[PDB]
Amino acid sequence: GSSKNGRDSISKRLGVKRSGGQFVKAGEIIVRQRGTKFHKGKNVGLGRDYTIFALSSGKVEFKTLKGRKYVSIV
Amino acid sequence: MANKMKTRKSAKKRYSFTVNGKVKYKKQNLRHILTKKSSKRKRNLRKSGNLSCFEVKRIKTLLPYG
Amino acid sequence: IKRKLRLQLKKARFNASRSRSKNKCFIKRMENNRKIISKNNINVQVFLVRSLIGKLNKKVKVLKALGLNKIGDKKVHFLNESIKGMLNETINMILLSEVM
Amino acid sequence: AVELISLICEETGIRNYTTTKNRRNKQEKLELMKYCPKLRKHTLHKEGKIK
RNA sequence: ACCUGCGAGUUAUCAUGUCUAGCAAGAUUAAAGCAUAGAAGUGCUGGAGUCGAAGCGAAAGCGAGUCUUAAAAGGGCGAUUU
RNA sequence: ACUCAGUUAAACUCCGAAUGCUAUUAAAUGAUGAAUAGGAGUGAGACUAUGGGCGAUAAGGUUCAUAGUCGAGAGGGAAAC
RNA sequence: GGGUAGUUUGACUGGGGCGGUCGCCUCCUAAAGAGUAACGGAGGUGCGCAAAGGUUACCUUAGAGUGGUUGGAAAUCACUCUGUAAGUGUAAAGGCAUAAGGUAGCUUAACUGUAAGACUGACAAGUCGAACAGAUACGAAAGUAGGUCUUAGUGAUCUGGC
Repeated sequence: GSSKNGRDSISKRLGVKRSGGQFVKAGEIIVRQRGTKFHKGKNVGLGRDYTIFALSSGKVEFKTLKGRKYVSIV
Repeated sequence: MANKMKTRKSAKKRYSFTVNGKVKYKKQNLRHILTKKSSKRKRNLRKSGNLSCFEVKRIKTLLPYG
Repeated sequence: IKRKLRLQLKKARFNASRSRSKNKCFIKRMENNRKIISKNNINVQVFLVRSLIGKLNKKVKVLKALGLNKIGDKKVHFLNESIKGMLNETINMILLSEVM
Repeated sequence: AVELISLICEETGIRNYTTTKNRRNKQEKLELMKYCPKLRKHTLHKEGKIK
């Protein structure tokens, strides 16, 4: 009577790639995620798989509004 | 001349040398079933690439003359 | 006698065989060190009195950042927030005297 | 029940595109306005065989 | 078993790196010949060939540019600073 | 089903640390960083102090995470170890 | 055609064998970056869709209570409370009120040549990507559109065919 299961996928390495306050240049990846765990603010864009990336050079910042987190470049 | 080091022909037919060290090669996965692969993927697979610097020493051993 | 129990017992006896006089000396040293650290902007002389062998990696890195590599190491430092934090991390392995 | 079809430029006959289509669902003759790179212009492409 | 002898990274060529010696945008001869000697030498003769001096592109071909392309429009591989 | 009071949950979370991780600045510590070129060896770990899973909150058991030690470390102590 | 000859018939495995398993995706184990084992504990998968795609415009369930021919606890409709628990082709998770939910019109960007700058990573690979040129689709226009809300639906090289 062997084990009926034991099966796991490859870890996808999600999470925040640039920390709030760090300096990024155009096109950087900031967050990798499934779904808008973090939403888009000023000067960032959202990829087809909800990746957060920087449209211009600046400093990352996270804000909170009504309990939702927004990423921006300032 | 009794013992000239033989080149590895199957490697010669796939590797190329640039002037200052790098190795040029043709990317894989653009030889076969292609309908499902996205257009931008195929376009990137068409253009040739350079190998990582970690294989260059072994390749230089494989191609003693080229 | 069962090996599990005798190993536990031997370890417990070694641990419990510490001398209260030595503990009191250590307590006195700790009190002195905390009193000195509580000051602000003085030149303090730091002696290293406990070895680096076997200690935590983080603490070895802190001590090498203070400049002490051996027991008997002497270094004078100016107490600001950075040095105060390092001294607090490694308070149990140092002896602080004050440079009048 | 899904076959690989090829979309053919009407006015050149080049097999510009390939796609998937489900047989036994329409059995029609799918037409698609696709861009024909030979002409630098969009045009009509019709379903056709691959091999 | 003890003791004493014997008992294992060598040679020949190619690739590549470093050191030493020499020349230098050039460097170098291989086979082989002649002369003297009898002294399996070493002084000449011998430049056929190889490696640099331009690379890029599958190739044609073009060239400090070349290819991918209508595009030096952006890049890939180069370089003007060997 | 509803109200009051009191409880369980690694695959429940209306809330949420302490540490750790990341960025900047000022001190502090002096070849510990990085790149290129040449040359390896290793790809059997073990134990202890913690956080775990499996086992039977059994095993000097098996398999992960942090740190140390042995490994490759003499000396002193834990009777030998 | 075992008359005879040359060979193959795997590995992981709490010894081996038997049994079971081998790709990929979702969650926990996993100790609040990432990563992190097991024959640890639970599921799905080798597709479907010419719309279930793109664009524009317009809209919101489920449940509780109440009143109505079939109609009952429950089918359809009205209202109150509730405010996403409903629903997102397909497993689960993360997300989705500006709805990514639903309806309708038009339509094929389910494009070509490309790409600054990155994540993940031994390598080979994989993924995001502003913006540029040509040709469009939709909208008055700004803009969006390089398939499917995202995360599985897949296979190198060699050889051969069109």
